[PDB]
Amino acid sequence: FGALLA
Amino acid sequence: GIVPVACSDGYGGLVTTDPKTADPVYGMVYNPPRTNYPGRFTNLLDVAEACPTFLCFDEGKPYVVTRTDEQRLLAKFDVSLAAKHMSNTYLSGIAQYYAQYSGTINLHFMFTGSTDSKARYMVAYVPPGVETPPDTPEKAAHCIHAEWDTGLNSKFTFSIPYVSAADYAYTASDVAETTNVQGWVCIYQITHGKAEQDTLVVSVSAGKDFELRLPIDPRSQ
Amino acid sequence: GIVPVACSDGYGGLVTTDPKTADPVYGMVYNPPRTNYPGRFTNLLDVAEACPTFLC
Amino acid sequence: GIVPVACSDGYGGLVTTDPKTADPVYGMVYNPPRTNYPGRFTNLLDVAEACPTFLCFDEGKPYVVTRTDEQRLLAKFDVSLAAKHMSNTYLSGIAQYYAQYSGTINLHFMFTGSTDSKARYMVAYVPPGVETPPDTPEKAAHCIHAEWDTGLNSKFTFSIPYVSAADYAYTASDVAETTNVQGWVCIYQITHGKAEQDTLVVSVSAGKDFELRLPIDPRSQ
Amino acid sequence: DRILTTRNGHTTSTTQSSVGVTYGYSTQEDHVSGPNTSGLETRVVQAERFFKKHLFDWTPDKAFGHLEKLELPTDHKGVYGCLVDSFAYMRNGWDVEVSAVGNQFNGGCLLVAMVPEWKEFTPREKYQLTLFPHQFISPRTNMTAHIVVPYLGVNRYDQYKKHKPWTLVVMVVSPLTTNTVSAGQIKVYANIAPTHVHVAGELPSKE
Amino acid sequence: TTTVENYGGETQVQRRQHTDVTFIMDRFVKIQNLNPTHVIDLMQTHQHGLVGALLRAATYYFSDLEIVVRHDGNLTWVPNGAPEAALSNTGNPTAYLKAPFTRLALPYTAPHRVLATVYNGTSAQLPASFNFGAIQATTIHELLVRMKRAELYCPRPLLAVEVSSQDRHKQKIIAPAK
Amino acid sequence: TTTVENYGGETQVQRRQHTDVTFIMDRFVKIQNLNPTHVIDLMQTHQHGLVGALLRAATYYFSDLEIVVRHDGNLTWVPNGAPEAALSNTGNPTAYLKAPFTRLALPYTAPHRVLATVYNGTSAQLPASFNFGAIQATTIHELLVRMKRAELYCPRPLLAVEVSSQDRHKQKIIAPAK
Repeated sequence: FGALLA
Repeated sequence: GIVPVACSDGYGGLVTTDPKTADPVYGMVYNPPRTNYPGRFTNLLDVAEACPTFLCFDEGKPYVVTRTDEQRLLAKFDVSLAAKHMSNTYLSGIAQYYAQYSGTINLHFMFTGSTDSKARYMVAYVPPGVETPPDTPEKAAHCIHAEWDTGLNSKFTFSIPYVSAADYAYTASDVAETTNVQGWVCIYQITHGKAEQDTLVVSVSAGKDFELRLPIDPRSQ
Repeated sequence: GIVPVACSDGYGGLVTTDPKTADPVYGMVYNPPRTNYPGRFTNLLDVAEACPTFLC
Repeated sequence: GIVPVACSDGYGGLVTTDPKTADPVYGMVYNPPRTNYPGRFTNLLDVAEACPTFLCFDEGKPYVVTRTDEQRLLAKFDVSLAAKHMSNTYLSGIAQYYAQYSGTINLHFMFTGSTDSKARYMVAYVPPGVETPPDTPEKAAHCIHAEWDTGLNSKFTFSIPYVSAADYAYTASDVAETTNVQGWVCIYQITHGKAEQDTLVVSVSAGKDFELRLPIDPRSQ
Repeated sequence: DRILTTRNGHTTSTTQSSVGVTYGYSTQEDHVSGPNTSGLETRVVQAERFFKKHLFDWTPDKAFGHLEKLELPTDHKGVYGCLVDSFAYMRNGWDVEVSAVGNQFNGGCLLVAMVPEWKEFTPREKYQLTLFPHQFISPRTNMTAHIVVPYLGVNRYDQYKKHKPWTLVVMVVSPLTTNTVSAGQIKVYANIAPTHVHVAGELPSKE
Repeated sequence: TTTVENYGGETQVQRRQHTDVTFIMDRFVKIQNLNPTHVIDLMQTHQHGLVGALLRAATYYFSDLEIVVRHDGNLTWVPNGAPEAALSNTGNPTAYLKAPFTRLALPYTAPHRVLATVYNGTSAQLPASFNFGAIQATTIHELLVRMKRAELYCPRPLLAVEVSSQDRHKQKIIAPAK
Repeated sequence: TTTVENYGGETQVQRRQHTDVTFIMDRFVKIQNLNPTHVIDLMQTHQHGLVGALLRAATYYFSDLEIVVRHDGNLTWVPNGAPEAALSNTGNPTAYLKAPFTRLALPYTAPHRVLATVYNGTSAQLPASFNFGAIQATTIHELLVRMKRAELYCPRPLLAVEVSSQDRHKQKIIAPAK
């Protein structure tokens, strides 16, 4: 859910 | 023969700002590459426009508050880069090295209250020409002003317009000046609901068309 | 070597009407526009020819 | 009239390194041809890279030896062009006239023992950051190192890598420097077989990327 | 929507109270390989992961200007820490996340910033800390600040035992306010992770 | 960024030439603490001077230099990292006395890619390698430094004089006589 | 030639401009032992001076010259092989006193294809023909020589100061004050 900063 | 010349009187002296370049004495020096070094700035105003700094209020506070919930003037300050309220800003730090300016100056307001606190503020630009600043929103309403709520967006921005007779204005303020030359900015609290201990943080940055000209070295050295 | 020159006697002095221009020291100054400012005169005689004045 | 000029203050003085050339006074001198004169060098580093010179050990010896056949540190020296062990090298002789350097430095090892003597050595680069140099091969093994045998090829070469924070390093060493800034080089004898009186001659030359910059005249004159 | 999940190595942080990620000065890293390392540098990904540290307890008594700092890197008892003792030179960026958990009824504001070459700031200079990569934390808006900065400094590689380029700074902009419904105090924690970790001069064993 | 258009105004054209970093730093400034043997360190400029303060308003910088020196005897310059003893020999760039003073162009010679105005650690004080070399002469009366091709990185606080008047800092501005 | 590639390293790019023979020798150096009548001999440079030592680090050399002379009265130069008595006549290149000193360009005038810094035999001392001529004036206060278009052949030893400290030769390196 939402944004990812992998 | 050789070339005849006339050594002209009044020329040749060293001028701390002349465009001449000296003669090199140590050549062929290659310096480590600086390509892609982070954080470079090429113009002071690029920084001044992107990084608002805090205004200075009552007791060195970058914010204003209020206990009563009636209409009241929260703060009033001179529209001068030499104003006390601006003394700790980056904009004023930069401006002190220039004799003149012109353009927009941006004020940023940030509400730090809890979710259960709401407030309605008003900011107005009072041009020069009046003896004393308006003490109430009613009187100030006739001036260029903006009013706003504190909801999901706790931040608000207002532009102080450049409005003077001349195309430029001085950055410094002369001792002769009784009433500020560029007018005042007034921040009122129309009213609030349970926001007695909550504050409004104010900061300032340069506007898109803000401009400084004529560099000077004024500080006492 | 370098360029040989002869500093000539009698030249170089300041003359209140010489055509020389001094060296600039403060650059890049842009001045407010003056285009279309009313009442400009470029020659004294233009004025003298269009505005008679009273004899005494 | 004639050309007006401004004799500028601060210019014109003689500078021992200026690029100006004087005015000739005796012309048309033809000199005997020098085409094809043997042994010309155009760059000091070409020579420094092709002619290793001897390091200076214990008693002005360009070599190290050992009586015991156990693991032992044969020699340890500062990775500095001002190191005592380098004091008699051509590289240091050249380096003294430059403020900074960077690049590879090559160490050459030559075994002078008889055919009946065999030995196994190890050389390691100990970067700055440790209080004292490793006294045993075991400890030094974790550093950049090389180990080798003495057989038909009695010569071995090892490159001391340039590893520092800055892109350049000083050639001189300041009195403030307690522990060497560029680390140490350690030469160990892993073990040997009947090589008690046999020696290992060590020399140094410049690496392919060794570089010196910023000439100086430091010697007391 | 407003829910951010950051992942560094085998560690993740899912923040629901996020404003976004602020990248300081640049989004790219100056070539990790330069002439000062003679191509002997390597990357140690096993060290690029989160580690925690408590900064301070934000209370109503702390007024404007109260400043807390954490110079990076700090003592690390993990893989990263091992690197610091095994190599002479290192370089790395920082993925920083700071959280001040209270409740929507607390008021007040905190300034979270990453400062290059820390120096003790004077009361007056504090009004300009926004000149540095920062983000604000205000209970009504967010409980988590998130900043990402690259490596920098006069030298391409550093010796962290002698110099610490980046310094995390948290300052009270507006004091914490409390209701009968709010929290009494807010504990500020930091979730930090080194980035693009490179080592260079391998040292000997201390035994 | 907000503009006056929000309430019917019109944003004008701006000429930021004078706030250009390279331009503003490009001028001569004094260095007050002098000695017969002096190491050129830009941090020796006055902290409130036009250039001194702007320089300190940045973390990292780079620039070549141009200097003016009024001295007695001959002037000798030595690059960054050179032994102090070298200043005594003519092999190094030496300028022979020519009134009223000597003006030279010096290149950046530090071993670092850039220098800093503040350094958090040990080499308080800044590392010794943060210099543009040293100059020496029998006597050095005055020294003017000029930053050529300046580059500034990572801005830091810059302060105006603090105000006590509680409203505006007033001071005598130039005006005609009579 | 070995490189750091042997153990995983990477050889970098090098700029050898400063170790170029022509460039390095191209600068003014002093000559200390002076007389009203002086024969220009490059071996009169200091043995440890930047140029003096580098010159001695070569067996054979060639170069034109440029000199600076601070003198009283007029300066007269005479070519290699000229009778000493000739220095008294104006027919030879003579420079009339002009403060603060005289700077001239002189050509190599030796009868040999090249000169030497060491000579094993008789013409210890070097042959008398190893000179760039002679100069004369009422009084010669200072003399600076400069090797133009220098060429060096057959390198010889070049030594650094010897070390006693048994580890490193340490000396005061320039650094900021305060």
